[PDB]
Amino acid sequence: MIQRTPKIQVYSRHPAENGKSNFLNCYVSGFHPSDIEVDLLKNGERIEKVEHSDLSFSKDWSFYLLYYTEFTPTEKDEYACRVNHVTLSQPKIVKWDRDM
Amino acid sequence: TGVSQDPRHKITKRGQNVTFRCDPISEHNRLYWYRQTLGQGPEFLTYFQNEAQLEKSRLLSDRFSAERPKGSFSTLEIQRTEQGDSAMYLCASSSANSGELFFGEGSRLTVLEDLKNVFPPEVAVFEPSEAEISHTQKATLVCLATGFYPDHVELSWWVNGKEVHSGVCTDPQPLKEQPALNDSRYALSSRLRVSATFWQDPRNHFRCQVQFYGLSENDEWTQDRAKPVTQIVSAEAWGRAD
Amino acid sequence: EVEQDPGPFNVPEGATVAFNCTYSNSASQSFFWYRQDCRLEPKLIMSVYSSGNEDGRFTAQLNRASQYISLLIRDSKLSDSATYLCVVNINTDKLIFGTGTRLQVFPNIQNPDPAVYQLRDSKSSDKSVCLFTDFDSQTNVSQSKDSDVYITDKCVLDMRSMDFKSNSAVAWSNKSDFACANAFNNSIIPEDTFFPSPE
Amino acid sequence: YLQPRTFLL
Amino acid sequence: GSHSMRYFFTSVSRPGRGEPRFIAVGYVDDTQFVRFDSDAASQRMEPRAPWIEQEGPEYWDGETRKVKAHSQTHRVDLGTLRGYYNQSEAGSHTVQRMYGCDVGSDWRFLRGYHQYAYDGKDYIALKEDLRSWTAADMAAQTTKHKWEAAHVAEQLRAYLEGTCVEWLRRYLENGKETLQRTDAPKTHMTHHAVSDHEATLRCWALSFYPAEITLTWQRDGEDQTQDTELVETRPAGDGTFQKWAAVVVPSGQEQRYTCHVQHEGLPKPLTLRWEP
Repeated sequence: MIQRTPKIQVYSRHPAENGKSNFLNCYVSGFHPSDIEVDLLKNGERIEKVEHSDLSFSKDWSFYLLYYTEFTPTEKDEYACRVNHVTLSQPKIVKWDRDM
Repeated sequence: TGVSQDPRHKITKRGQNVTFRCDPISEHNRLYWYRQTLGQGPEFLTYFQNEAQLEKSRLLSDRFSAERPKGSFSTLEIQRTEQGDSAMYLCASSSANSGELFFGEGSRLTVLEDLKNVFPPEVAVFEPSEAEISHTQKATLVCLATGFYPDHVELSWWVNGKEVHSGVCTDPQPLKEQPALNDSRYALSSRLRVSATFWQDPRNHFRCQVQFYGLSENDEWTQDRAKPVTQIVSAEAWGRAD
Repeated sequence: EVEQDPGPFNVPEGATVAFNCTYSNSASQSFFWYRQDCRLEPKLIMSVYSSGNEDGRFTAQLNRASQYISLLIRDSKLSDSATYLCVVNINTDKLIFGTGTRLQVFPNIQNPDPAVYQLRDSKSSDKSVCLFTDFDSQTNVSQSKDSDVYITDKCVLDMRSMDFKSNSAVAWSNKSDFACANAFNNSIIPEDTFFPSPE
Repeated sequence: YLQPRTFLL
Repeated sequence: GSHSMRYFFTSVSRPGRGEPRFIAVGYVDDTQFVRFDSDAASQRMEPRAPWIEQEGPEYWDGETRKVKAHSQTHRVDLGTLRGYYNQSEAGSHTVQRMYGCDVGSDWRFLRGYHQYAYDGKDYIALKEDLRSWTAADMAAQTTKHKWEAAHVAEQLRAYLEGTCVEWLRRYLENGKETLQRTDAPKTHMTHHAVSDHEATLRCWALSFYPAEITLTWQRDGEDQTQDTELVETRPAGDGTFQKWAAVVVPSGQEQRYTCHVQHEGLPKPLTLRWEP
């Protein structure tokens, strides 16, 4: 076989202004096999209403999904992406960092 | 090697169900059911790939159904048969990578309102004319299968118990006796032409042989004359120097 | 719709015959010539690709632009006699036959010897039959059945051993009465047709 | 518009 | 100016009599417009653009028949590759298939694609010339034979050169402002820093279409790969795409470093600088 570990980016659709409606994006890419679990987190709990693109791949034969949700970013709240794959000893939690 | 269908002919009474079997070439994944009525080209019915039945046509009613339970042999099944169903039912195995169809010899279904009309052939051989021999030094035997229904028979020439085609002609299609009549039985002529020297060997044996395709064992019949079953009707003729 | 020349092609041997076929959808990607003997199944002649497919006497091309495929039989042979069937896929994998183009190849009778002989049945003259033979291909045969007189059209007969080919037609009557030099009176007989002094 | 013909490996 | 139709196919085997996962998605350029998914409970080709929704029950019934044909073909392809490699009943394996056309500024151009991958490696692929195959291993060499002997190559072209282009063209027309727009990158820079004698510079680019884009980074007019943290171009999910390019610099040396934003929908390349 070939196995490849997910590459995650967590980010906002528009530039994030506190208390203004945006879309929180988690874009996993370059993984193989295609079986992958992606949770969107608010303060370490699970966000329930989350939607994903249909599985596709690149020019290379490695997959990419975009998990995304309605969210309203605040100073206080913490938003993360938790990706699980057969290539990970443990699930991988990537924090959102607007300031970048 | 090729595709193989059973039965080759079936006569059925209007409103009886029939079931055509097909055993294709193993290696070809796809299997096609077509249907031909005399004069038109083959109409698509349905195609499989392995056990899966991907497509079937508008033309295939409720009554018609076809399985291919494993990747292998398929059956067509026509229910409550009507006269309009009467056609050659062609089975073809097919490459998926090319689109090559490899046909069996088909199943002829003739559907009739009753079986009374089904008659086997009378077969007559007619010896050459001395006129023909005194002109040509060639001798034409004529063979005459008359008054059979329905129109599908197979006529062959057997010289000394060996079928030969060299110097034979058979009518491409049989011949309505009463062109005006719907019930009209059909008639067929054939010709074997040989050297007058060959006809003038008395130790030379000619048989004209007509395979009729009629009714089966399990076909229903309580009529005074003989049961008109699938039979070989032959006619015999010997050489003569006079 | 796969469309191809409706009209039957009756030609003599040596002749060159060309079949035309066209398909409606540009979608089709698979193109075929099948050949079918009268009372038998269809057989593959030829898969049709753009490069000039050159068999023996057979050559076919494909014009995707004008969605048109053709067939050219070079030296017509008696054995080329069959319905030639154009086939393409339609929207899916599924394969769809045109209605077919019938071909009959006549033989070329170089020394025609038109004749009408009478023959008698091996069993006790059950009937009486007449054989019209050795005539020229162009001669057409019609029949009157208002006495109950049945007639069979042209039928070619090739003595492979001796290279002799001969047309022939049969006629007969059920009733005691006959008319053996009056059977093909309804057809256009060759001027020098031989009705020999009866035996 | 998908390819009308499919092929096996 | 160039465009593309492309369908992407993903078949995954599921050990022990389970029917495999099958996902099909159709892209025009960088914009998904159809999907099939064995999992989902429609079992039809579903529209995923709003401009392909106008197509009538004919087209949809049409695509559905083909995608159901494609699905069953890949269920079989799986069984076949399991055979070729002598792999076992108990593993899940993955066939990926991409085919489609490219057109030019012309719309009457050609580059044709039709390739496969088994379990993440390439398997067989139609070369540029469209008459020849490239076969990874022996197992693929088996398929190369079958597909030469069957004239598969020449059959493809009739679609790749023909109906592919025709329908690509047909889609670019109806797509209108969606498919033929060239949304420009809104660009800026940052200075977050976690050191005293170091500093981080990020060359942002948001809200641009199509996806393709070039974020060079030059020290005094000489490109620099070293320290240049570049992320995959990512979708903003609204239809546009995002890409940033970072470079770590020493403190008081950020007056030297300049960005370079090339994009299709720009009049000329946009040279950039940090601003107090």
